[PDB]
Amino acid sequence: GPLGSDNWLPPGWRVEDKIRTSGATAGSVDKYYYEPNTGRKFRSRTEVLYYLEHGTSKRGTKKAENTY
Repeated sequence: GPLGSDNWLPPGWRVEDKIRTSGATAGSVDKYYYEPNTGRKFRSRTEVLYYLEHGTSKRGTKKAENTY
């Protein structure tokens, strides 16, 4: 039966299996989440949860001006 890892992700959300690209500690497995709504993808559920919470990426800046 299904693992239930994406038991939270709806039909709209898609999950893809991706094996670790590392080598020293590689050998694991990490699934990704793709959102057809905006075509956004996530590597970990935590990232998806954060996006869903804000209801959008809302990516901005918070670094100092760093200008003379």
